[PDB]
Amino acid sequence: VYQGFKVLRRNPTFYNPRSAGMVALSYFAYSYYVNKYYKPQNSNFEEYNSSHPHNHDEKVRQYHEKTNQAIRDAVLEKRAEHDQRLREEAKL
Amino acid sequence: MEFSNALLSQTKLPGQQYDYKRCFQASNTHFECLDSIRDAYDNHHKCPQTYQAWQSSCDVGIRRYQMDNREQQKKDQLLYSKEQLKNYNAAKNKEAYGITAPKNLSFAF
Amino acid sequence: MSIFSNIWINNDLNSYGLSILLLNIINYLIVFMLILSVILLTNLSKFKSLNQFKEFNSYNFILYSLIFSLLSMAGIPPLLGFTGKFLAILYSSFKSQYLLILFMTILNIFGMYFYIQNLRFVVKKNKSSILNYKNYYVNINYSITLNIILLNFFNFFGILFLSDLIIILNYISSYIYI
Amino acid sequence: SYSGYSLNGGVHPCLPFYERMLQCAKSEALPIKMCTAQTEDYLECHHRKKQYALNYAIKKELNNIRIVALPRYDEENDTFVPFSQATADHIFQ
Amino acid sequence: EYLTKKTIDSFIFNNNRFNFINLVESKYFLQILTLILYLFFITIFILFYI
Amino acid sequence: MLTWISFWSLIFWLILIILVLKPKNFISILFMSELTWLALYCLSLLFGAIYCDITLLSISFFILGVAGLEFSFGILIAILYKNLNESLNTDLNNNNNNQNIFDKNFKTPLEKINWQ
Amino acid sequence: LNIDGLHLKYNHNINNVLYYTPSLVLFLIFFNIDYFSELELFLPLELSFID
Amino acid sequence: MELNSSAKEDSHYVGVLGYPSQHDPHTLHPKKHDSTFTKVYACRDMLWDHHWEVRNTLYAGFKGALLGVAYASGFGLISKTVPSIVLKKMFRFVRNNNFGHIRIMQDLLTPYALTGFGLGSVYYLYQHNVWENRSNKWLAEVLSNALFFQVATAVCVNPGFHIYGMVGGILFGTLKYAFYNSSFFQEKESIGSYTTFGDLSEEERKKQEYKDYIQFLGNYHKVRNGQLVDL
Amino acid sequence: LLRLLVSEYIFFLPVFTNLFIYWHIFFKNNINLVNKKNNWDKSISVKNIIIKQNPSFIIRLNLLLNSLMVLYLITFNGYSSTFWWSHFKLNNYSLYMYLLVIIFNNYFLYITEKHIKILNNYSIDYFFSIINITLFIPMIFLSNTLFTFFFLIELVSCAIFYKFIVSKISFKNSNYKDNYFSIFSKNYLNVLFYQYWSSFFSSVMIVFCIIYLFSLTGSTEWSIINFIVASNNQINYYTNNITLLFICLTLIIGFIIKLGIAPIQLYKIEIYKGLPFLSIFFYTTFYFLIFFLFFSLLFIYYLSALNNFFWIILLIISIIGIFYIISIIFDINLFKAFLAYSTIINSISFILLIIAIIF
Amino acid sequence: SQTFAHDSFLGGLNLFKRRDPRFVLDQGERPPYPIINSNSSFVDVLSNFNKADFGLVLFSAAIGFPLSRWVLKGLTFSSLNYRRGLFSSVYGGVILWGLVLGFNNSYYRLNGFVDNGLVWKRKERKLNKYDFTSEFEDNSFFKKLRIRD
Ligand SMILES: CCCCCCCCCCCCCCCCCC(=O)OC[C@H](COP(=O)([O-])OCC(O)COP(=O)([O-])OC[C@@H](COC(=O)CCCCCCCCCCCCCCCCC)OC(=O)CCCCCCCCCCCCCCCCC)OC(=O)CCCCCCCCCCCCCCCCC
Ligand SMILES: CCCCCCCCCCCCCCCCCC(=O)OC[C@H](COP(=O)([O-])OCC(O)COP(=O)([O-])OC[C@@H](COC(=O)CCCCCCCCCCCCCCCCC)OC(=O)CCCCCCCCCCCCCCCCC)OC(=O)CCCCCCCCCCCCCCCCC
Ligand SMILES: CCCCCCCCCCCCCCCCCC(=O)OC[C@H](COP(=O)([O-])OCC(O)COP(=O)([O-])OC[C@@H](COC(=O)CCCCCCCCCCCCCCCCC)OC(=O)CCCCCCCCCCCCCCCCC)OC(=O)CCCCCCCCCCCCCCCCC
Ligand SMILES: CCCCCCCCCCCCCCCCCC(=O)OC[C@H](COP(=O)([O-])OCC[N+](C)(C)C)OC(=O)CCCCCCCCCCCCCCCCC
Ligand SMILES: CCCCCCCCCCCCCCCCCC(=O)OC[C@H](COP(=O)([O-])OCC[N+](C)(C)C)OC(=O)CCCCCCCCCCCCCCCCC
Ligand SMILES: CCCCCCCCCCCCCCCCCC(=O)OC[C@H](COP(=O)([O-])OCC[N+](C)(C)C)OC(=O)CCCCCCCCCCCCCCCCC
Ligand SMILES: CCCCCCCCCCCCCCCCCC(=O)OC[C@H](COP(=O)([O-])OCC[N+](C)(C)C)OC(=O)CCCCCCCCCCCCCCCCC
Ligand SMILES: CCCCCCCCCCCCCCCCCC(=O)OC[C@H](COP(=O)(O)OCCN)OC(=O)CCCCCCCCCCCCCCCCC
Ligand SMILES: CCCCCCCCCCCCCCCCCC(=O)OC[C@H](COP(=O)(O)OCCN)OC(=O)CCCCCCCCCCCCCCCCC
Repeated sequence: VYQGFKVLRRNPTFYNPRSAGMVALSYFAYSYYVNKYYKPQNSNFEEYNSSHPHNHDEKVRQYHEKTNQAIRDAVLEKRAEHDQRLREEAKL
Repeated sequence: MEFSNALLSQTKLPGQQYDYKRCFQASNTHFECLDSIRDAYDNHHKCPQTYQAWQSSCDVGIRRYQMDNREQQKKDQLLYSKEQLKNYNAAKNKEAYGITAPKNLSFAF
Repeated sequence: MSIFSNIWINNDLNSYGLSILLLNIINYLIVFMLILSVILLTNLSKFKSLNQFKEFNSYNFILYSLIFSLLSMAGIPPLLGFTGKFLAILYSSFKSQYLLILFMTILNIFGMYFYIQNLRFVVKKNKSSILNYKNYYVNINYSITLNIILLNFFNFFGILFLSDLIIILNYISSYIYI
Repeated sequence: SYSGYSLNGGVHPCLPFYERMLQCAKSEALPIKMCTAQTEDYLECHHRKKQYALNYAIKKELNNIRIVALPRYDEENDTFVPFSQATADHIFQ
Repeated sequence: EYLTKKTIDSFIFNNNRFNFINLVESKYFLQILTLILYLFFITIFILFYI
Repeated sequence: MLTWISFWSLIFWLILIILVLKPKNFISILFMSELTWLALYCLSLLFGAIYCDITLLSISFFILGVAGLEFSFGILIAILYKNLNESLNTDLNNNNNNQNIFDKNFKTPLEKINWQ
Repeated sequence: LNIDGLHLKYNHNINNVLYYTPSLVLFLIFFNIDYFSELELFLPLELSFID
Repeated sequence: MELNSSAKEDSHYVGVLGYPSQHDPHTLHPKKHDSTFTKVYACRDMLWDHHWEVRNTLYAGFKGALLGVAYASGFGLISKTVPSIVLKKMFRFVRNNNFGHIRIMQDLLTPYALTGFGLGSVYYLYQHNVWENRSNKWLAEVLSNALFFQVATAVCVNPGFHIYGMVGGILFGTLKYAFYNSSFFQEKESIGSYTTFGDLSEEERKKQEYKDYIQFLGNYHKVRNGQLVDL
Repeated sequence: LLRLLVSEYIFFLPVFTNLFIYWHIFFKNNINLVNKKNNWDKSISVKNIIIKQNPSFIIRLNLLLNSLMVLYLITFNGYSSTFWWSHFKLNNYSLYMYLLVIIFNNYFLYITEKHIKILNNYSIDYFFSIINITLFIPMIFLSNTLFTFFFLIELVSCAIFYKFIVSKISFKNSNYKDNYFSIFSKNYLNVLFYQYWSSFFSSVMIVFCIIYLFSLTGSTEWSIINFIVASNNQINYYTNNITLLFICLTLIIGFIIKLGIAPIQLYKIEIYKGLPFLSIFFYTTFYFLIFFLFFSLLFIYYLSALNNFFWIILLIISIIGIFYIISIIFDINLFKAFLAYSTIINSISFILLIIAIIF
Repeated sequence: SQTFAHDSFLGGLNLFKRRDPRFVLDQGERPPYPIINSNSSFVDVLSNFNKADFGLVLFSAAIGFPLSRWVLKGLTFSSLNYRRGLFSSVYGGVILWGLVLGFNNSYYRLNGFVDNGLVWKRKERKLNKYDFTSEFEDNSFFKKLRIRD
């Protein structure tokens, strides 16, 4: 930096070092809080696909999954039977 | 609108287009065959070639709309008739000029 | 929605609340148009405060047009705004919203007094001169008077013809599959 | 709208799932309940929630002490040899 | 007279004591920010019931 | 320390908070509005990259154009302030007392209230 | 406009302590839209292979 | 979004459907062979136990304190004007002490937090010990809220606004009966849904449904009054 | 791309024709005063360089082209589907909304023409702005995606800002006391400031909502959004209630700031104070018949799949607005304030009706 | 018998004759007339122009004179040259609108929406269950404005 000393005399490191440190500490604490506690809680992956889920949300999700699977299976079976009946009746 | 078949059919891919002439020709042929069969429930397997042509030519949404319209038409045909509807509409329009006074001291219920 | 041996019966028209909302919007627009036409017929610079409602104390047509427009905005029964408010309350009852009916009624009565209080200011010691002068004489616009008269007729007798407007609005809304 | 293009002018990776979901929605009379599989596949290809859950589980397992040494990969023969066996390409040798 | 009319009149007057007749830019922006933040806060409070 | 998605989602609203917080000087608010538009630009680019969405990527130039038009309007309004005799510091356009201002003091344009 | 650079004499501490610090604290506590995005170094880079 | 979901649950319907029930114990049962640390840590299910009067009272107190702190953050502190000398002294404290902002926040929010906690705890105890087993739920909610908010407005705000407090309490009680103790926008059942019990044949069920439809026909005014044209 | 079907752009021809005619005539009127007199030309009368043209002809042109558009709508035929890359929807309800907006604009233009014939205090630029607003505002109901809706509403907002800019400022009144004294009126600046910043807030919040809707669902089309939300509710796959609630809150708050509903109303009061009566006459029509109607349709038709979140937000907003205005509406002392608060009260009532409908 | 011949100068009046008050048909509903070209491009639509479209243009030209004068009657402080230019602009706009209407009529004839001279081999006939207008139209002038199978 040409005339680096004259340029950096006023603000070598920071204008308000205390405030800069408070900003850094707040950022660090908030990132720690979010990543460690808050986002994991919202994600709710601790008991994901657990055979015996102790969390109401996970139990509801598994209930939805099994109910959808049962609905799809039943409708597929019924549609297959209906198509077979229609094909049989066609050749009469 | 998530439950609306009409809007879900109105949805389409960015590059999708419908060949209405060909689809309607195939559908007319298939429905003529179905009418010739003249069964209570439309059994498409009784018209294999025309059914395949109709499926190839027409889109799923168009086919769904056509089947629903056919069901409604079948129900209307089973229920009413042209002369009956004409007479009923004429009678109702004639009645509309008069008033519907309450029936006091009824006997039923 | 009722089920009898897999036969669905629907005695409710889903595309009715939208029709009622459209009716309310149209009624408010009509009444706003009436009041604004009354204002535009006169000189605009006079009306700058609620006290200046006395400036409407002009010949009978303008005076009573303003009075009835204010009453219609308030929601007095015979006038047009009552149709919209009553139909909104009827639809709320149909949907079984007693708390919504309560809050609607609170807002309606507060707004009713808000509109009505200006009738007190409408009283003037003498007759105002709010008409623009053209060719040394006040300029009265026959076209705007005719439009105000049509709006007044509809404001007075909207209840009689409301069935046709309701039919048209329900017909328009039925195209929406909701 | 779903343009269906990639970031280099190609095809969006979710285009097949989107087409399947739209076809099912159009065909079915009860699309919400009869297109659950296709819609879930499309949502998975879009969001990747299941893979994130799998990664979370794998991270927890790795944190747990169960794995010591994975088998080496003999690339010449496209085979896997146990880490115990010594090979010329082995790092420790 | 009082418990039916003066009550509401005094309520309105006392509320208007705390309302600025003329809007200012600081109040406009602060009200917008307060709505944005606290509607979200109250909705999340309803969602969670911490 | 923070994932990019969360970082940008938070900093957009933080920028809005700064815009509201800073003293209401039209030029400063205009600069903060430009910064908010650029934050939206960056967030849209991030989401477009994540989801392979050419629409999200293309939102960039739309945001740039909208921001440019709004900035032109802001320049025009700031210049119009002079002809309309309004201080850029909007807080000085009203007589309401404000402890946030060290030297806010207005008097009626008179020399003596009592003559006799 | 404002060539000399002189600005309004404004004290931000009053508003910072009255309205902004607690509101920001609450917003930070209750605000997170990122659902399941994972930081780099969450898993070893050697597991990723698609690139 | 649901308010008070647990209380307004159809246990029979969820049981017949197989839907998970919010009334499950939700408890931890550490094994007798588990570690001492595991046994100690398994006690956290007490913090989930809902039949705990003191836990519930502290829960309500925390809710009230949070609400009061939010009110102070949003409207109360900004509306209240602090003396210039006091502001200067507290700013000097911030300058002369690290993290002075935290202590200033504590001092400013202590009144609101404390009053909110007290209001929440007292309200929970009031509603639970009294009005919990009344016959008319709507009337009980209205009267309880009216009295509580009347007293609260008389004490916290001003004794001269107790009538407005009572009116606001009546309104809040009606709102709470509408959207807290009742499920208007939180429906978890289809309208008209039911369950079948007993060994009735499908033919018998269809015959009964036909009879029900015949009865339902009488609802229509035209058929009941015999005012239909011959179609 | 091999074949460009006429079905993709048939509907754009009338609007483009109207735009061309409007702008060509506007440029001709702008350059109207230029008429060279050749040295061999003879003037029957001395030219009157001072001219103040009445905009009655502009208003009549607007009425004529609106009537032609009405004729096009009446004679319109086609299939119910989307055109031009699924960005615009073409169905009976949307076309009826377009026709209703056009009819109301035509009637209001007729009344405005009569008023202008009565007295002229408005320039040709004012009615050119009105022409642009009338041409571009009914196209909103043809929006098929939130992206195109945002762009159309931004264009309409720019047109309305143009209309406010071209408001008359100084009048030749009968007050002869202020000839040599400075009188300060801040109404113009207040209107411009509040409109500009409300537009900024609404635009940024709507863009944020659009970005997050794209993140949640691959597209931003109404039908796809609703289908994906309903299927997500069925499957329980995506269950970030915080994200869904925040998206809904951002959308609702953006529209609240845009419209000027009870929580944020004071800027609307200031704008009404600073606007002329004719400007209010047109703005109330535009607002109620388009902006508020689309706001209602967001909960009724477009984003109906998200009503499980919208209901609580709407209820809270309505309650707060009612309890906030109950006392304010009795503190005003201005005609413009009275009109604005009438609009606000009607908006609150319609919001309550919308809640009842979405129930 | 109910609609003017599509090849005549009055064939453009069929735009006002509609079976139902709807704007557009449903996605799947067959057009009233056989489809000539569903995927019609600009060039083919122009090639499909007809005496009906020419008559529509002529109607636009004839009706643009009174309308242009009506628009001009609200003009003041205008020179003769500017007045004539404004009249020319308005008349040209009306004629361009007529051209657009003719283009739309050609598109409709191609798609089968309006009478294109062809008829489906088998008509899909409705059942007039709801009839509030048959007798009214028969006894009134509006029977001309509606098309009935
Ligand atoms: C229950 C609640 C109900 C609420 C109702 C709300 C509305 C009420 C008030 C307004 C109603 C409309 C009034 C007519 C328009 C105003 C202008 C006018 O005609 O008077 C000036 C003109 C004055 O002439 P003048 O004094 O000799 O000379 C004037 C100037 O010197 C020289 O004049 P000029 O040269 O400058 O201009 C002459 C030209 C001036 O005319 C105009 O420019 C008209 C301006 C308005 C245009 C919009 C009209 C829309 C009509 C449709 C319905 C909606 C109405 C919305 C109204 C409010 C919108 C803000 O005159 C005309 O040609 C007038 C024709 C009017 C009929 C227009 C019909 C258009 C129909 C289009 C839609 C068709 C349906 C399509 C379906 C699509 C399906 C796919 O009046 C007359 O010539 C007759 C006056 C006396 C009779 C008036 C009869 C009015 C009947 C109204 C029926 C309303 C619908 C039915 C009832 C619905 C509820 C049950
Ligand atoms: C991520 C975004 C933010 C990043 C950081 C900021 C940078 C970007 C700024 C732009 C964004 C908007 C900023 C607007 C500022 C408004 C005005 C203002 O305050 O600034 C002017 C203020 C004065 O400026 P100045 O006049 O130039 O400077 C004069 C002095 O030099 C100044 O020095 P000073 O010492 O006087 O000032 C220190 C300043 C900054 O504060 C600090 O010194 C650092 C604070 C670090 C947080 C410590 C709390 C514990 C963290 C735990 C984390 C891990 C938890 C894990 C959970 C696991 C569970 C399983 O203190 C405060 O702001 C006071 C509040 C700080 C405490 C926050 C407490 C939150 C939790 C409370 C929950 C409820 C407790 C109930 C009672 C419990 C009793 C047992 O400027 C600064 O000092 C620099 C800016 C700092 C902004 C801080 C904003 C507050 C957020 C703090 C972190 C929140 C963490 C939440 C998650 C964890 C919860 C446990
Ligand atoms: C209003 C009811 C709801 C209140 C909610 C808030 C509760 C706070 C927490 C509990 C406080 C415990 C009691 C301590 C005193 C508190 C009060 C106090 O200090 O105030 C200052 C002053 C007493 O302080 P002091 O003069 O310095 O000396 C006090 C001695 O130190 C006194 O000390 P001492 O050594 O003489 O001993 C006093 C002994 C005396 O024990 C008793 O006698 C208490 C049991 C009997 C009372 C039961 C309640 C009333 C039931 C009847 C309800 C009737 C309603 C009918 C409605 C009809 C419909 C309109 O109490 C104790 O020391 C036992 C303490 C044991 C621990 C309690 C654990 C509490 C945990 C929660 C703490 C909360 C912290 C946050 C609080 C702040 C934020 C909200 O008291 C008052 O000003 C109270 C004024 C009461 C009204 C005026 C009374 C005369 C005129 C008659 C009016 C009739 C109106 C009837 C209703 C409306 C009809 C239209
Ligand atoms: C590329 C260009 C190179 C050439 C540039 C020119 C070089 C020569 C001049 C450089 C300095 C500028 C002139 C200063 C003149 C005034 C001297 C003075 O007052 O003191 C200066 C400064 C004084 O700073 P200060 O504290 O007064 O800063 C506040 C300034 N005011 C008062 C205006 C608000 O000395 C120091 O700060 C020294 C101690 C802190 C140094 C920085 C520590 C943190 C950053 C480095 C970390 C390194 C790694 C260790 C950390 C952990 C890592 C894992
Ligand atoms: C929009 C609708 C508005 C509704 C307005 C509601 C009115 C609110 C009035 C609030 C009054 C103040 C709070 C009262 C709290 C006590 C209520 C109570 O005990 O009733 C519960 C019990 C609980 O009832 P329950 O629930 O077991 O049985 C209800 C029975 N049926 C179904 C028939 C309704 O109710 C009653 O026995 C009284 C019911 C009527 C309310 C009577 C209020 C009396 C108030 C004066 C009391 C005076 C006491 C003595 C002192 C006299 C002066 C010296
Ligand atoms: C069996 C054989 C049948 C053969 C039929 C052959 C004829 C077919 C065409 C018939 C046309 C009938 C008249 C149409 C309207 C004429 C309007 C006119 O000239 O008024 C000038 C007038 C101009 O004014 P003016 O000429 O009345 O005088 C103005 C005088 N001052 C100013 C003093 C008051 O137009 C207007 O005022 C309209 C202004 C608004 C714009 C309205 C546009 C309407 C467009 C209509 C297009 C045509 C629709 C045809 C529908 C047919 C349905 C079957
Ligand atoms: C809210 C804002 C308003 C509404 C929304 C705005 C919508 C914006 C999007 C509009 C998209 C329109 C795309 C149309 C593309 C097709 C055009 C077309 O029909 O072309 C058919 C024809 C092609 O017809 P074709 O497609 O049948 O040809 C191919 C035929 N086969 C396949 C058989 C070989 O196009 C051309 O030949 C010309 C192409 C364009 C050439 C360049 C024109 C530039 C014009 C610049 C402006 C000039 C102004 C002059 C003014 C004079 C007076 C002052
Ligand atoms: C080329 C293609 C086209 C693109 C062209 C791009 C053009 C870019 C133009 C850049 C202009 C730079 C010069 C002007 C800005 C200089 C910085 C400045 O003004 O600082 C303001 C602000 C902090 O200000 P304050 O808190 O008062 O303290 C100042 C401390 N420097 O500053 C901040 O906010 C933060 C400043 C951080 C400074 C960091 C200094 C690092 C020094 C490193 C020394 C060498 C060792 C490097 C080791 C790296 C290890 C990984
Ligand atoms: C919520 C939606 C609806 C909104 C509209 C309003 C709804 C009101 C519902 C309740 C109405 C109760 C009747 C009285 C209301 C007004 C209050 C009142 O009369 O009591 C006040 C009086 C104390 O007066 P004081 O404090 O000196 O003066 C006020 C100082 N600021 O006395 C007190 O100290 C209060 C004592 C308790 C109140 C007892 C009231 C008993 C009334 C019995 C007869 C009338 C019954 C009418 C209703 C019948 C049922 C419908």
